[PDB]
Amino acid sequence: MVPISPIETVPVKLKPGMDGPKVKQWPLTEEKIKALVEICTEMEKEGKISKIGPENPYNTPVFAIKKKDSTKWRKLVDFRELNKRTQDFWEVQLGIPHPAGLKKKKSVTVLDVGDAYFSVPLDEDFRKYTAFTIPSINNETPGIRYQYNVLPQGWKGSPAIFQSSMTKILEPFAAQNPDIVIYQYMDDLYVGSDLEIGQHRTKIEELRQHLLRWGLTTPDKKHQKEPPFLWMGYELHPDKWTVQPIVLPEKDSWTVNDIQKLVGKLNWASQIYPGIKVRQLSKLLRGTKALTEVIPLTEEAELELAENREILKEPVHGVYYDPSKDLIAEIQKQGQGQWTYQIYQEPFKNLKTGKYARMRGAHTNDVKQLTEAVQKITTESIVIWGKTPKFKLPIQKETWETWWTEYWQATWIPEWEFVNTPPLVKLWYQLEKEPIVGAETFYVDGAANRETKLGKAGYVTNKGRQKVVPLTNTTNQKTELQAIYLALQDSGLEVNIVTDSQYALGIIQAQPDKSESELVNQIIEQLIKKEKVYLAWVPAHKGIGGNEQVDKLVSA
Amino acid sequence: PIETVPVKLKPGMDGPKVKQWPLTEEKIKALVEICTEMEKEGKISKIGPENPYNTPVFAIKKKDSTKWRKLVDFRELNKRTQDFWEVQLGIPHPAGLKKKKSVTVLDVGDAYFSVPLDEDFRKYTAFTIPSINNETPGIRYQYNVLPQGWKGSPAIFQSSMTKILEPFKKQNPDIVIYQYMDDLYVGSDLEIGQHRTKIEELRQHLLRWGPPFLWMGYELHPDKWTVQPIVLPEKDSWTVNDIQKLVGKLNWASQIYPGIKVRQLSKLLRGTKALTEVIPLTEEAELELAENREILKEPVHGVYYDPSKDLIAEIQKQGQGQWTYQIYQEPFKNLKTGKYARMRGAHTNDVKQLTEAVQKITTESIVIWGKTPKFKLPIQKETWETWWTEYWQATWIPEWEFVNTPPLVKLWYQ
Ligand SMILES: Cc1cc(/C=C/C#N)cc(C)c1Oc1nc(NC2CCN(Cc3ccc(S(C)(=O)=O)cc3)CC2)nc2ncccc12
Ligand SMILES: [Mg+2]
Repeated sequence: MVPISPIETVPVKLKPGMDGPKVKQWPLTEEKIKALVEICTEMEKEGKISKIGPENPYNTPVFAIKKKDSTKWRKLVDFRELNKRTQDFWEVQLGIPHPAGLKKKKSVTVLDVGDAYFSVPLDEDFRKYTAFTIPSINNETPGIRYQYNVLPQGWKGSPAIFQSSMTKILEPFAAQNPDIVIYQYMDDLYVGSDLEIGQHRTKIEELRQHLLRWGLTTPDKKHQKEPPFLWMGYELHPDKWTVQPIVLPEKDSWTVNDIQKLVGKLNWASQIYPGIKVRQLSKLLRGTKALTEVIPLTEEAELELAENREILKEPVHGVYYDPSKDLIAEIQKQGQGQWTYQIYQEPFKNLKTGKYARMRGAHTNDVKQLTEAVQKITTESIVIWGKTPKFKLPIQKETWETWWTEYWQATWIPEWEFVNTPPLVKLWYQLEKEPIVGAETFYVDGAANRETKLGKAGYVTNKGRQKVVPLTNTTNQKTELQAIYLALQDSGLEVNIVTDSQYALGIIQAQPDKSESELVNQIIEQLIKKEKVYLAWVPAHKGIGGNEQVDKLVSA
Repeated sequence: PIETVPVKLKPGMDGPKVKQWPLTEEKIKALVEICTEMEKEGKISKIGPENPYNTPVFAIKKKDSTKWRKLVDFRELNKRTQDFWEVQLGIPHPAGLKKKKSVTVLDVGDAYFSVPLDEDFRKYTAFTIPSINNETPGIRYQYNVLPQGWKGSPAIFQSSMTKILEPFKKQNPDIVIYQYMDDLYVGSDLEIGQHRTKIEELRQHLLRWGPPFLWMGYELHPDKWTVQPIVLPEKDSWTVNDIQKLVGKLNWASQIYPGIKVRQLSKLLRGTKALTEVIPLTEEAELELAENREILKEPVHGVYYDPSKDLIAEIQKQGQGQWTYQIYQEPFKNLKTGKYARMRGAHTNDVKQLTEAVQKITTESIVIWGKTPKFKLPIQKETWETWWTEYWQATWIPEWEFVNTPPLVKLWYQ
């Protein structure tokens, strides 16, 4: 007998106040009972479970289920009640590595550790809560009562405790063998190195030797599956990675779950297939939640989808990360609030790709969106590589400098350089900081009757130019914008505009270059055509003449 | 120190469960070194998956120093930790501090590590050193001793600290000492020369009576802190535009000050005049201007600090590296206003300047009232939240919200 170290127990509690499960065992057929008795007798011999007396008052139902070609029965202990009552754990497997962060390894071997799983003991004070009962034949004897000694499959804590237990066991081996990497995914351990095949298998042997100190028998994962590993939706090849094949179904009638799966696939594909777009397809499913409703395709979705198919025609792959090389991120504007990017170390060999879509909102501009794309990539790059990439942006250095020095908010973009890749991001208008000498001054105003929805918008100028337009189905705020719009329409290339509209100022000072309000869009289009616009604000109802004059003209 | 102090969360409140945000490789490496030593010294221990709580952690370089410092973001645990009256119904915040001619700030947080933490509360101080790209399990730890940044640490340590200070205090009856979180504020009216020596006299005391960053001093002169009253221009020729801006600013001021009038000034804007036309002021408009100017000199009336209410700090980017700010509890009742320029290190970095402005304003707030304000930051949340930790140099962290629509009022503190 070679002494083995015990695996340290994780202490476990139920959620505060709650007691353990007490769920009735269902009746079972004579055949299922016999099956369960044999299964449980075996597991009992293996130490997995123990027979208990009648004093334990907890219970969890057990079931017997058959499989198709394996004419075996299998047991299922339904721990759903127990899981509802079990404390929360730290789930160390939340984050999945992204393949583009991984480092190329000359050699990787796989080890089955599912057998080591049953060496992890369950906290003795908790075992009582795992009791279950095999009903007896013809219910003429007391049911056989058992509780777990090991982490039960299907129990809330088993993944976290099993993974924590292995990690602690592995820690000294990893720390003292820095030339290898070890990764656990479910019942398998992956060990990679850049050692030659001979020196690699000795590290494997040494690791087996280390595991045997806790009595863990670990042979090679039987039926060694040739590369690539199929893992978390990816293909991990030795020198490249990609998403598992993406095939977009040919359809005549597209329903709302057809497109959720389609945008899911496209989103998943976009981490490596450059230029994927999903705005038009995503737009088609705003409010519906009946997963069977068929939606007609906008011709802009058919165009977008067909574009996606062209991108998906050939498989593409990403390279793994080399920490000795630089990290570079390149962004292109695609239109309609859509942005796409590539991250690479040497040109034409992407580590990964991705996309960004504009936030919901009434007014927006390209610079803000580019800035948001940059922050998204920055953060994703911190996650994957622990550092910020250098950016290549389709915005001239002077555009950016003008934007951020005049923008009312603090803003910042990390180290970057211009790349001349149209369409370029630009400022479409720049308001004046001072009134323009010799430009006509327009005093604008608008007003609407909240009941009738009838309004008026217009202006008066220092040259005696005047206009009032009657409007139907409008609001104070819309008439205030309409008045500014009229002044832009009716003035020369340079104009001073005086308004009392805090609403219109709030919008225009936000510097949008596009809007969901068509009137705001018309205003932007006028601003682009001007040479100089100075927009001045004054408070309403203060006897500011010109303002006062047109206020009366529009108030009916 | 062997005896623990019983501490509990507020009723019906679990411990914090805050996600660790992603960290750069260099900050991760710094934390691994720091926590390895802390672990050797007993300050923290590894924890198991049966602990589900988490508080974010990161690393900073304090002002003008080489070594990384661990900084735990205990804002969530602080608000969940019971209110404290450790041995006393409360310390009066010293109104004397803001009047001293010089205040030096000491990082005394290392002293907390000599007091053990209540064994039942330790679980709630759990934190995670993340790995890059989730490649290895995060390193999980909890505190065994009073942690830096935690609200309870100065509270529990306050008995032990009053005694260390006692010989120094009864020696210097006119030296004002205030403790806020991990900081010690030490104010004297004497001039420079004596200060660094007296502060070092205070430093030695803690070494004799007991540190990585204890050697440093942050020097402040609150007696020279300048307020920003509201100013009206003085001009010999007023354009229509000038008068319009003036009437706007005065109409905004009339919400703060009684008896501002703009009738006579508005009367000059009669007709529909070109913006650049010079309007001579009538004497009755000049009188009105003079009266308003007089009103604006005096303080705002009915302005009182209410310790039950939050302090609110608004900040405006004015361009060219200038920032204005106002601290208040009720709108239009400013308790303090200010302006900053020439934020060193950041002439081409908005967010770095904003981060330093936030730290200077918080420092002013601790000194004047003994607490931190809730900020209204002129920045998009995603920009701020990506970058501020790169420029953070204080051992506390205030709360903040974001302003997305441009205030008209930036104009009237220019
Ligand atoms: C070791 C490991 C395996 C998996 C598998 C999942 C499944 N199912 C997943 C991860 C995350 C993982 O952990 C880490 N992986 C890596 N790099 C990867 C890069 C891709 N290759 C693919 C490959 C190469 C060679 C062969 S071969 C011998 O020719 O047959 C066959 C396949 C494996 C190693 N670097 C790491 N660095 C630091 C820490 C951990 C790292
Ligand atoms: Mg009006």
